[PDB]
Amino acid sequence: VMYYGKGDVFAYRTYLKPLTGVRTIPESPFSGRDHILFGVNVKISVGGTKLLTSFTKGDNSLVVATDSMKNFIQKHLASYTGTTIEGFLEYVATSFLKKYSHIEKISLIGEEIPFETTFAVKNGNRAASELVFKKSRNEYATAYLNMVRNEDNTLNITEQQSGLAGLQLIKVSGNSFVGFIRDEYTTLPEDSNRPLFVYLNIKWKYKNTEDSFGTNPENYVAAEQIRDIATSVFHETETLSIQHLIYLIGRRILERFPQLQEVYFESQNHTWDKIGKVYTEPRPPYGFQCFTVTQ
Amino acid sequence: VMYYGKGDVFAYRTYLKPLTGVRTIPESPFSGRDHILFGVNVKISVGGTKLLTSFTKGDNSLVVATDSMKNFIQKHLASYTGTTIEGFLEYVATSFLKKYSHIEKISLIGEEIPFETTFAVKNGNRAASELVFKKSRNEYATAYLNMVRNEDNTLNITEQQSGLAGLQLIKVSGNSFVGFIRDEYTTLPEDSNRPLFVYLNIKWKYKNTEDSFGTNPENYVAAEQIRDIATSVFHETETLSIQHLIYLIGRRILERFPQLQEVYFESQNHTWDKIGKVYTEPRPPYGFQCFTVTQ
Amino acid sequence: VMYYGKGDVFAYRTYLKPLTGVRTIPESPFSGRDHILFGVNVKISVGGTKLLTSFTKGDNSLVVATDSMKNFIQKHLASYTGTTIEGFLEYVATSFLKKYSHIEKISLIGEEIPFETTFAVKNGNRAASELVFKKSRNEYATAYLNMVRNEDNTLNITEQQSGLAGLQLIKVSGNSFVGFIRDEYTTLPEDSNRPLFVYLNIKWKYKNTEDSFGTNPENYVAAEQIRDIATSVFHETETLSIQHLIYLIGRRILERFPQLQEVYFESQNHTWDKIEGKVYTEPRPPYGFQCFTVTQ
Amino acid sequence: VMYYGKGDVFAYRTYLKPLTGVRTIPESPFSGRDHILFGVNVKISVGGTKLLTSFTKGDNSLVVATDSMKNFIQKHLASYTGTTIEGFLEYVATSFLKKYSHIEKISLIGEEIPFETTFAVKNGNRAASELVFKKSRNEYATAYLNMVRNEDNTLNITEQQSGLAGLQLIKVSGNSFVGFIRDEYTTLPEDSNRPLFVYLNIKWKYKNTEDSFGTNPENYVAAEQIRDIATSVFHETETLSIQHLIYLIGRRILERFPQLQEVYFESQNHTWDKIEGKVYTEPRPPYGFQCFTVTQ
Ligand SMILES: O=c1[nH]c(=O)c2nn[nH]c2[nH]1
Ligand SMILES: O=c1[nH]c(=O)c2nn[nH]c2[nH]1
Ligand SMILES: O=c1[nH]c(=O)c2nn[nH]c2[nH]1
Ligand SMILES: O=c1[nH]c(=O)c2nn[nH]c2[nH]1
Ligand SMILES: [Cl-]
Ligand SMILES: [Cl-]
Repeated sequence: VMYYGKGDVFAYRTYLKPLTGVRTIPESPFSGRDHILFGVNVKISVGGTKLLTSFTKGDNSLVVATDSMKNFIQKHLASYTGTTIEGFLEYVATSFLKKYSHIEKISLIGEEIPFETTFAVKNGNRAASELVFKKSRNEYATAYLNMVRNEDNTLNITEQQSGLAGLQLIKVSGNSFVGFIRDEYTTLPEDSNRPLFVYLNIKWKYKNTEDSFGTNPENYVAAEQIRDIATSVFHETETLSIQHLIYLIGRRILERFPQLQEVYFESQNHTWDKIGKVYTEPRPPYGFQCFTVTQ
Repeated sequence: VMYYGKGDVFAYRTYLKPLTGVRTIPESPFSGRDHILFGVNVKISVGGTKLLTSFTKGDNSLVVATDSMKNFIQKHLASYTGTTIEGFLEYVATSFLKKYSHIEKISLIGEEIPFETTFAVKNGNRAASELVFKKSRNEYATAYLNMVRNEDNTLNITEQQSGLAGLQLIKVSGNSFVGFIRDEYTTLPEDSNRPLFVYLNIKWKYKNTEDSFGTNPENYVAAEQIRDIATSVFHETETLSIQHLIYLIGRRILERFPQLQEVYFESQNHTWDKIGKVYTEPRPPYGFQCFTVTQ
Repeated sequence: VMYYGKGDVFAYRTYLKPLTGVRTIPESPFSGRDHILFGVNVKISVGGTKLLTSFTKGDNSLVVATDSMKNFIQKHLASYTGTTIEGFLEYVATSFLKKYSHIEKISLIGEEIPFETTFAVKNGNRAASELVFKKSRNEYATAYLNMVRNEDNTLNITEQQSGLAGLQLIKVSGNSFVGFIRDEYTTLPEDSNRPLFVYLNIKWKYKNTEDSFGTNPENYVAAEQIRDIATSVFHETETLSIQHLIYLIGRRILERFPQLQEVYFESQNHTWDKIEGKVYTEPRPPYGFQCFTVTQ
Repeated sequence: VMYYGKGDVFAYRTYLKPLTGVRTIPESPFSGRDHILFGVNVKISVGGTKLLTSFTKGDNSLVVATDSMKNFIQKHLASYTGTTIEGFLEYVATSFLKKYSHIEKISLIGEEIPFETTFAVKNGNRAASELVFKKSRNEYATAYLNMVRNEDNTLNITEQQSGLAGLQLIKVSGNSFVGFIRDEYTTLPEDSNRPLFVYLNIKWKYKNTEDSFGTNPENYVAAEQIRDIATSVFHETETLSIQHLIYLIGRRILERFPQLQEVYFESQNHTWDKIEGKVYTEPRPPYGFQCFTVTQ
């Protein structure tokens, strides 16, 4: 392994070009983003054989300072004319490889810093403020991109992946976990009606990477919509396990978004212990599942 | 100082009696709580001269186990027939002092564990789910109560305080900070248009402690409403400082809720550094303000 | 209430004057501090009735910017010629009130950012490095000070307290918790041999605030020595509860340090649940706690 | 992908067999582990094509409950008779695949929960306590193992890696960063004497996985020794960058431990900003990082 970079590059841009014309779906009201406030936390990693001597000899001749990568990212957010994190990452990746010809590969993560609307009384009635927003520490969209320079000097995206992270859902009834292996190590009672509490990270890949950029918004898959699919399917389903639930969420996502190639899940179980029904937090050990549905 | 207790007593109650009939205000749509899911994190502290020898002699004869206080709280959430955290704390405080006659004083904190509604498609249309909720790591209501046993053996609430914690608001324009002292220690530039980013903890006290309990919902002050007042006033105000803003929020709260005696603010400044306008996270040091408005 | 200030003012100073000349105790080998690296996190709060219109009218004429307070703290750490956080707080407080005559009161917290020594081989032997240090996220020393300006423009310290925070101690055996109330709310079993795990925050107050500054270091009480007393007493004691333990720790402290007026304890219970060798695991979140003062 | 498992399986064992008989190096006084208290946080992942219908049809017939995996881990810590996290992981992995024949692969992480010794006075002298320990939130040792079941029901380790995580080192002087690219994106000034502060995660892989278990302890590589090498090399070196430093640390490691095949580094830059004595303060959040492997 040989690479280096800069993490936690927070950047806040006001009045980015709004995202409009997004194809809606029955599970979600989402149609676009106003982009009055556009926050993203970026991580950049770059590699290339010519970086070797910066490690082996302490030769900094070919080192773009990691501090300079932060400048690069933040300046490019100022000049980005697109409408999505995915497109911003492509802009950064392309501009960076174009600028630094000794770099063979660049990997980017972009994590949304989400802000929610708030109420203000405008003259006489409540409405959404166009100035005051609430910082949310809940779920947030993500994006990932890897781009390489080929031997013929062309630039190629080798990997792209969008996601929703930090979604925490509890369904008070309509969940079971029964029929699992009962042997010498099994002390968990069967439960025909548990308040299943799951953390979800959902990530998707497009059949055609262009669709991720939002240029044709009709083909863009929004994390807001993925969220509302997850909650909708959770509501509709008499779950039989987390495994069972996330497969059904995945199938619905692929059905709603045929331009997607796959959906990947990282789930955790945080179901409370039962002790009017009252519950309490469990001990720290948490179950998890990881699973890919493909189109 | 001599007291002891139990903290992080999480308790989750389903289908608590709903809170209804709350007097509304122009800044907020709030009218009640469905209480399908009622989460609270409780801290209990108890004191009394008769506890001395548990410290000085290792005599546990008069020690209610802190583990038993957790049981006490969680069982009482199961039997609570009221509608607010404030009333739940009074129920716990009264029942505890009634049960343990060697305890002279009890202090309680109750912190809401908030859950937000989610979308589910019911047959054909999107609607709020009655089963699936989203755990929120954003702002949350709080409550505080101190109750003592008097020499004549009556029980008296000596202190009560409700609050909203963890509110994080950023207003992209319409804020200034100018005219402050410029001397040998001053390097901050004046700013006539900054994206003021403030954290708020807002706490209020009632003229009549009965109003906090929600028995007559007409007199109850909801944290949801305090929130929407704060965002509304933030929107309306060309702020001149955080100090200036929180005074104006306080005045509005007292005007809307004449049954309140005071409002107390704990604010922090997290305004981003400026570097299309792009900003970034500042260094760690944060300003703060603390201030009480009284009716 | 009315005050404002600045928090999380981290400041790292190199080559502060060493602390030496301290008085030893049986429980502790502590003999001083090198101060190659002296890290402190500072929080400052100021008050004064002349600040009212900064709230009520948005008038910043008498506002020291909280950004300026950060500059003030860090610049005074560069010029500080003493040897303790406690003395540093007094330096900042007195300088600040002298500088800003409309401020009537100032409160300061300083929390050590501790660093530990590391090994290095040089000139044929291994020894502690004078250059490379390890940042510790374990326990740390604390200091608190409040100072007011009187009507006649004199300044007075009105409260001072030192401390040790974040001490996390587990004793594997030699602890019991029995004989507590067993009623309808009791499911905890009696346990004659538990592996008591306590978090400890220990704070002390001096009879004479001057002893806190280090200027006559033989009268200073070091957080390192307080830690060592805590661990020794825990080892020595067949504990009957955390309450029992902390009273005993506080008595030894006031016995070892007759210049102290009182010691205050904030303890939390984080004892593991028991599940061949003995194995334990982390408990559910709810934690017991105790708060208790021992006085001379 | 398809797998499921259990994380944050904390487990604390008393009086595990001591680790002794290890081979020393100049950089480190490490000579073994007492194991009065042996804490580990374990994460387990399992896979197998026979798990598909648990996802696609909600059929739990072949689901080992993740709750049961936690029980499995903790019970095997009680019966484990070895001396390392690495050997413990192999014990759990082999037992689990033997128990559950439909599982084809298992991956395990174990992270040390470290505890430090404390002082206590007894029988007329002060010495380290055999009962009271201090929980450390600083660096800790790690271990990773993956094991698969072959078609013929044999089991094989397919990957093994040990490590040290959370090492936080600041060197106050004797570090430079100069000569990097200065273009339109460069605002960082050249600095010939900076107080380099690095976070280090160091992982190593053995030529022979058996050497990782402790069974012949003279061939074991201890995280404690790796730490000491890291700090020594940092002290010794006039660093020209973090990149420069970590390559040098990795070469010394592979020189000291010829039984290692490779060492891998994850470093982060957390160097303070400079603001009488020298004073520094915490930087803005963005942090540089490096990832690099040195091989024999
Ligand atoms: O949904 C679940 N899947 C599992 O594998 C499991 N194991 N314990 N509880 C569980 N719940
Ligand atoms: O609103 C503010 N109040 C203050 O006191 C201050 N100081 N720096 N920035 C500030 N902003
Ligand atoms: O030391 C203890 N004190 C207590 O009050 C207590 N309550 N439960 N366990 C306890 N342990
Ligand atoms: O050691 C360093 N390596 C780097 O790549 C770098 N970039 N900015 N500062 C740096 N320091
Ligand atoms: Cl001594
Ligand atoms: Cl040696």
